[PDB]
Amino acid sequence: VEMNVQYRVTNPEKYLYSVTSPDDSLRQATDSALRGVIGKYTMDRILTEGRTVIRSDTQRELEETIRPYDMGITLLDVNFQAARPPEEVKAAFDDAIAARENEQ
Amino acid sequence: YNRMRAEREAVARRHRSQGQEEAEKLRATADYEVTRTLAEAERQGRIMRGEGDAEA
Repeated sequence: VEMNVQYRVTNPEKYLYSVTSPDDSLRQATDSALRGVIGKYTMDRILTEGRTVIRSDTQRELEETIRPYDMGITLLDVNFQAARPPEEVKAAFDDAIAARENEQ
Repeated sequence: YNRMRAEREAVARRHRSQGQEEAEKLRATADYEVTRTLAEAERQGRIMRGEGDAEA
């Protein structure tokens, strides 16, 4: 699973005097929230409709997680890159994709 | 990883088998039609041969 998160800085007092290195803290919070959201849904739902639900839920979880820290960072948008299966089983997946074309 | 790869191979094999079944059915009905046409032509040819043999 790959995602990109874009954020901006508001209230510089909080950005400078709340958390040590807020960028790394936001990175770890994003990773934890993405871990929490991906494990809720099954594999095929992630593979097919991953562009909207997973990306949308991730945003809600990230806001909820970084709210207590009060970093002052405002979360603009999180978007989607890829929900590719692992490299070891890619051949099985694309072969299964090509199977329907072979049948036709 | 092995388990998921096996499942995906299962799905692919099922799809290919369904396609092969459809192709086999179509080829079978085609062969039946070909045989029927050839049999009709052979019957007409036999009638002509019998006519010639009787005339001779």
